[PDB]
Amino acid sequence: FDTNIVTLTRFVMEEGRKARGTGEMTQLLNSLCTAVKAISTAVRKAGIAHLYGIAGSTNVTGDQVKKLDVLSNDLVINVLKSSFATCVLVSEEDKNAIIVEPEKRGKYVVCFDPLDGSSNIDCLVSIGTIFGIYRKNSTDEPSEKDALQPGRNLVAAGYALYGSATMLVLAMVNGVNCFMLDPAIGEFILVDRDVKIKKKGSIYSINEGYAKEFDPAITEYIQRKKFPPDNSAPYGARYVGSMVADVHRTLVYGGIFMYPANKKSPKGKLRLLYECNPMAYVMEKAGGLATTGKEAVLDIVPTDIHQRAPIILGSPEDVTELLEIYQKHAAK
Amino acid sequence: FDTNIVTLTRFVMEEGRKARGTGEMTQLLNSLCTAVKAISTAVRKAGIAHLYGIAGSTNVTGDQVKKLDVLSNDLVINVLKSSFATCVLVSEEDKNAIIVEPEKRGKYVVCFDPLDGSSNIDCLVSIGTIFGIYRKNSTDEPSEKDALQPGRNLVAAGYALYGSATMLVLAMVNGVNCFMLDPAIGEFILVDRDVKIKKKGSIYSINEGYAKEFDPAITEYIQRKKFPPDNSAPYGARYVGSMVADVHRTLVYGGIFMYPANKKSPKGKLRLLYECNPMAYVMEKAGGLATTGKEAVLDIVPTDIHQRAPIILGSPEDVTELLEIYQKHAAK
Amino acid sequence: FDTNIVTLTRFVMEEGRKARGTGEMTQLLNSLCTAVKAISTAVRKAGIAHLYGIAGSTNVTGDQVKKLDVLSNDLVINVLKSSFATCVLVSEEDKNAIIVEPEKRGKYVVCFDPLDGSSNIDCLVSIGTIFGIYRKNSTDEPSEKDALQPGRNLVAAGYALYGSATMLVLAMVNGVNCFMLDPAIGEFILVDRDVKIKKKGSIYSINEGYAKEFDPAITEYIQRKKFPPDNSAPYGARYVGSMVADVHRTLVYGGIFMYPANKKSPKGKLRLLYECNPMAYVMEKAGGLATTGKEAVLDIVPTDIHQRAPIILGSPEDVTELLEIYQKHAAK
Amino acid sequence: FDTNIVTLTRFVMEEGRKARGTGEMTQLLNSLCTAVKAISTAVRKAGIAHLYGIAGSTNVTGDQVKKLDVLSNDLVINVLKSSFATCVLVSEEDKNAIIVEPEKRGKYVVCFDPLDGSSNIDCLVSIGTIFGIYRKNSTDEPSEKDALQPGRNLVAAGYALYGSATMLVLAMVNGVNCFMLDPAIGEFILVDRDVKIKKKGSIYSINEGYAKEFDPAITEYIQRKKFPPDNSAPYGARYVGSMVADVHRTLVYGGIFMYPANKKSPKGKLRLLYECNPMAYVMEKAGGLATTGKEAVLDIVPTDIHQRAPIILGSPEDVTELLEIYQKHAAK
Ligand SMILES: O=P(O)(O)OC[C@H]1O[C@@](O)(CO)[C@@H](O)[C@@H]1O
Ligand SMILES: O=P(O)(O)OC[C@H]1O[C@@](O)(CO)[C@@H](O)[C@@H]1O
Ligand SMILES: O=P(O)(O)OC[C@H]1O[C@@](O)(CO)[C@@H](O)[C@@H]1O
Ligand SMILES: O=P(O)(O)OC[C@H]1O[C@@](O)(CO)[C@@H](O)[C@@H]1O
Ligand SMILES: O=P(O)(O)OC[C@H]1O[C@](O)(CO)[C@@H](O)[C@@H]1O
Ligand SMILES: O=P(O)(O)OC[C@H]1O[C@](O)(CO)[C@@H](O)[C@@H]1O
Ligand SMILES: O=P(O)(O)OC[C@H]1O[C@](O)(CO)[C@@H](O)[C@@H]1O
Ligand SMILES: O=P(O)(O)OC[C@H]1O[C@](O)(CO)[C@@H](O)[C@@H]1O
Ligand SMILES: [Zn+2]
Ligand SMILES: [Zn+2]
Ligand SMILES: [Zn+2]
Ligand SMILES: [Zn+2]
Ligand SMILES: [Zn+2]
Ligand SMILES: [Zn+2]
Ligand SMILES: [Zn+2]
Ligand SMILES: [Zn+2]
Ligand SMILES: [Zn+2]
Ligand SMILES: [Zn+2]
Ligand SMILES: [Zn+2]
Ligand SMILES: [Zn+2]
Repeated sequence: FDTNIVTLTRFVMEEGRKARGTGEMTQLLNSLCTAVKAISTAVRKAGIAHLYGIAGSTNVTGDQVKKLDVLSNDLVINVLKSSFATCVLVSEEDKNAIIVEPEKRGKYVVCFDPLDGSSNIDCLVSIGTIFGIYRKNSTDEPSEKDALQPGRNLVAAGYALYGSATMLVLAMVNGVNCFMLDPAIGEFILVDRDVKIKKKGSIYSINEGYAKEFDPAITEYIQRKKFPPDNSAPYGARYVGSMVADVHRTLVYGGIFMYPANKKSPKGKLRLLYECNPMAYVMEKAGGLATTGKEAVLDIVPTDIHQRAPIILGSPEDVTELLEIYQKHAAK
Repeated sequence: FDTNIVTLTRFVMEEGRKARGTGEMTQLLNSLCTAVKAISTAVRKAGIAHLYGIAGSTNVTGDQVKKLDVLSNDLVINVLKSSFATCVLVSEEDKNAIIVEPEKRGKYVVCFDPLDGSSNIDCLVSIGTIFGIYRKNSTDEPSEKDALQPGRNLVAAGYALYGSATMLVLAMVNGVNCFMLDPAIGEFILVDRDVKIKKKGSIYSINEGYAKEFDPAITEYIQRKKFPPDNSAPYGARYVGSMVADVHRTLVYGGIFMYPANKKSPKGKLRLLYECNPMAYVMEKAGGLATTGKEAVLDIVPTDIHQRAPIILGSPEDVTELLEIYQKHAAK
Repeated sequence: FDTNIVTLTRFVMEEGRKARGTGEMTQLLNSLCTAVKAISTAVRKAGIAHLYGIAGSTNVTGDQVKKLDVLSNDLVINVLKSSFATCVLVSEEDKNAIIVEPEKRGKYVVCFDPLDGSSNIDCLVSIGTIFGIYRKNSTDEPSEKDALQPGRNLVAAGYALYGSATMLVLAMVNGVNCFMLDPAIGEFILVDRDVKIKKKGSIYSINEGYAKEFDPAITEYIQRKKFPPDNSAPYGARYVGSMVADVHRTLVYGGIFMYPANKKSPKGKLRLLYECNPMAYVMEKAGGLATTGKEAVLDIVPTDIHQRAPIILGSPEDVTELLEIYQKHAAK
Repeated sequence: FDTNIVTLTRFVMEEGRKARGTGEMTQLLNSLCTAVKAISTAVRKAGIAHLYGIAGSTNVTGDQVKKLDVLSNDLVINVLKSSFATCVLVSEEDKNAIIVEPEKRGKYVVCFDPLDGSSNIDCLVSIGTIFGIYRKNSTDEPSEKDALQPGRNLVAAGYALYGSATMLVLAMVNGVNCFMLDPAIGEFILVDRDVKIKKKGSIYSINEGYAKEFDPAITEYIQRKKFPPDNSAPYGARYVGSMVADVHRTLVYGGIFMYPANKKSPKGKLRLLYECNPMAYVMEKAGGLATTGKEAVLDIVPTDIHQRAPIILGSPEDVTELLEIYQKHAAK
């Protein structure tokens, strides 16, 4: 049997032992883990519980809200508040930032996507929860501005993946580690230490249904993945449709994931605060790259908690190849 | 609480009540359900249990065997034998058919894929188990020939999907029904009755990495999905990479799934006995279509338990559109 | 991993293979197993689900009904009906016998106690479900009379024990076997084969709070267990308070369990149909004995589906010792 | 669904919010909760996992060690060390105190019984885990002496009960609260707030098999419980055999539990450090009493980490009644 179980709690406590912190990061992550287990359990039996379907509302980004978006959002909001580790919260499901009541205030600002992969819920395909954590910079009263920090300022970011197994991928200043949920004891156990992405992959991931709207650079790159100029084997294609799933595969298999800007969407579709930045952080800590095609995602200074951003991430050699193409097409 | 739980066992027993059978179909399905729950539990904690990785072997179709292929295969083989409902078994993982020992012989022939979606195991993307059940036709001693029946002879077929939730999709002569696994009591509960696929979808699913090998018909169809000649909205793209996941989404969302024959693979990649036929059966019972591009999958008389077959399935209007293109290109 | 799991279903199917039955016993037990798992799951989280407390009613035997009695009763009634294996049902919670509607009729009569150990529910002490199964003897329309058979006519009996682990103890014509519920896959797995009770134990079990009402024989026996006339070590005492728990310990540890008739209760407290008979059957098949103090429990021909009966059971040498005392005191 | 789950972690963090502690008590309890869930899961499937049986050793108190004692002991020892909240550990299973290595040292001393109720493991009757927590008093290097504190110095104590449901009963300076384990998400949820024991119960709990060794006071009290001098109804008897189970029932139902000193055991059987003191603390915080028959358990200054102590606890009026009897018999 276990007897010496290596949990996310222990792992996090241990590494930050000689950094003598306040300890609230641990409180924060422990809290998030509780909500993640609750979301997982609900998702695992969503049909029997009648949790599929719309809630009857639309969020600021214009998505039709689902029952599971509400359940997961409430779950995350409640546990984060109770953690005594947060002050400002940003969620895809909330029009404005949520200022934590004075009595339960902590030093962290948490941006999160309660349930990523909306279109894949009803078909039982992988979905998840994405988060990014910042330290409140200002001395002012906590406000929405505290969430308007560039991703390079993240102190922690990651995601929960409700796939064939539930995984919690956590990135911090020194690296990325994967923790898998043990359903029997409800604990996230370390399974992959210091994850590093391949320098070059052999899988490209993008929705080719938008081919008519793709810019010449994306068009050229895809054509190149199918018809290699050097006659190497063409890349395989994979597109689950849920950002969390496609990014996770990219992380452990290598390759590239793309949700670029197209002729109808100047800033792409994915949201910078709770989708792009967290994944960008994970990628960089794994030795990968994350760009919009013209600048590093983590360097963007946001002006809107719900603003969108194009994103191309994954193996450094793959991303760089596409950046070279963008630059080749760069028109003044 | 439940109190009146509608299980797969009850559901199956009830419908076939006034058909006064021997009752072994129920025994068969009950047995398969046990193995499916065992596979699901293992998959849900594969990382912690060290179940990821190769087993150190290659099957007849040339796939590198994984630890989970072995575990799932053994699990399925053992429960089916113990069911007293089978005589001949065909598995992707076994070179030859397995003849059930006389003492435990039943009247059914079961073709199955213990674990579908090999490439997606390590990245936690949806995987599953596929099966097709036939009644032994001959009076001869049970043999591999008993598995060489055309899919139109199936009396039952379906699949287990280990996705965000575990689902058991079962098709029989009168229709398709979905049952979701309730982790707490280990029972498959009815969640979707008499499932019917949309006449026309808006999602196409195929690995576009093989574009250089696609025949002109597949090439034309894809181009048509991206650039509609009538200026309707282009179809969205989705390709999880695991047959079971892509087919399931096709079933409940509508649209089309393709794994065609290409310039390097005359008969495509997917196996007819335990991949193509079962899914083809499910599709037809849901009012969908399943073709190779030139003939109906279910009408193919197999000559090899491991033979391959091209497959195009899903919404009738989508499949028909592609068939028209194939016929347009048909060269004598 | 498992791969060759030995379930109650398989075990039952296998032993009765060369007895060529209709197969409905298996259907019956499979059904009962589903309800047992549902009861277990509910019990395991009764506090969180607010399932503790009275329902607001009294049964024929005068017990105050609990929410869990209702939940478990409904669960058992529903699954048994759906099994197509029963015709008459007797439950501690139903005033009169339940005649199964014609369409779902089977040949079995099932007497059951949906939830045994009422006083121990709120304190989280072991509780269970007890059942006894008879074959309908008559040719008449099914009626309450069909349940009025002496326990020696049982073809199957046993109990579910919701203790530190959930166990299903099943006795049939050839012996007793224990099956433990595997929470992960929701299957009862064989753990103890052909259980036999010790010829003589060293534990006596009875509620000594009724000492003022005990007959001289019970009084003498207890005194003898505390002050052995031969100076052997006195028996240890154990009285959980739930029949199922005390009887189970008696079965695997040996010894004796008593709920005798006292000065205020001529027929004791425990009910013959769904408490005494099933346990008496289990005991005898394990090589134990079960008496009222004057006659064998299994030989009593009941006149009331809810009648009570004194019961003394366990190790043959222990029971016989007490019977000798009863006979020593026997007054004409 | 949940969405606002009230866990032991949250509950503990919240109450001690305005006490501005180091926060290690929370770390300690969180750690203990992980081990408790692991023990529970193992216990729930002990038979299938082959965890029943002896380990092949004897502890200082002379008990034959069981496989589950080892598993639970290792589990508790490992999590407590990893908590960074302890310095000295005392376990029924370890001859000497365990001094936590400098690097993982915390300010707490934890006395614990990894698995209580040894005799009841094989029969599936309720078992548990008992603990008592002290703050290191001295300034010296941590040593076994740090565990030799009187129970009145406890800052926290409680127990895990692996019964029909798993409960974590926690007592601290201001009171007792019960938390039930939710198997689905592996979280202890608050179910009973500020538990208080009845002033007078109607159940007595003791092993009457030792009647030949009982002192006159215990003898008189028992006789009085069976034959009330005022003709009130006699108390009911209950004796599960596992301290944790009997004490828990005493707490929520009221009444009295006894494991007195007898003619052959001057100090009774139960151990003061990890059995008597913790339960005594829980009882007092619930408004109950706990005595040896001559002095308060919590006032005893231990001289041996494994010393034994008689114990009588429960409803104040019941305990006081017995104390009066002891005093009536008090011989100089
Ligand atoms: O304990 P505190 O004060 O919350 O902060 C410490 C944390 O900072 C980091 O998130 C920085 O990446 C971790 O290294 C560490 O757990
Ligand atoms: O009970 P038997 O004899 O195994 O066969 C009956 C079965 O045939 C079918 O599979 C035909 O599609 C079901 O309708 C039914 O459960
Ligand atoms: O399959 P049927 O017809 O229901 O009856 C067979 C059963 O009878 C018994 O219950 C007799 O004790 C079992 O031996 C056996 O499973
Ligand atoms: O957080 P620290 O420093 O470990 O100590 C605080 C704790 O002391 C107590 O255990 C005292 O009973 C709790 O009130 C509280 O959680
Ligand atoms: O259907 P599309 O446009 O390809 O969008 C897929 C994206 O939608 C999202 O669900 C966000 O709305 C992401 O998880 C995912 O990558
Ligand atoms: O990588 P490819 O060639 O697109 O193959 C995907 C197919 O491989 C399989 O795993 C079969 O080997 C199917 O589940 C799936 O549809
Ligand atoms: O409290 P008493 O009278 O000892 O009764 C205990 C008996 O009560 C029952 O709950 C039946 O009502 C049995 O499970 C148990 O053996
Ligand atoms: O068998 P006995 O002597 O009554 O002992 C019971 C006691 O034994 C213990 O298991 C301790 O060894 C306690 O849990 C329990 O109360
Ligand atoms: Zn959305
Ligand atoms: Zn998202
Ligand atoms: Zn979202
Ligand atoms: Zn394969
Ligand atoms: Zn496959
Ligand atoms: Zn396969
Ligand atoms: Zn009752
Ligand atoms: Zn009962
Ligand atoms: Zn009852
Ligand atoms: Zn012990
Ligand atoms: Zn103990
Ligand atoms: Zn112990």
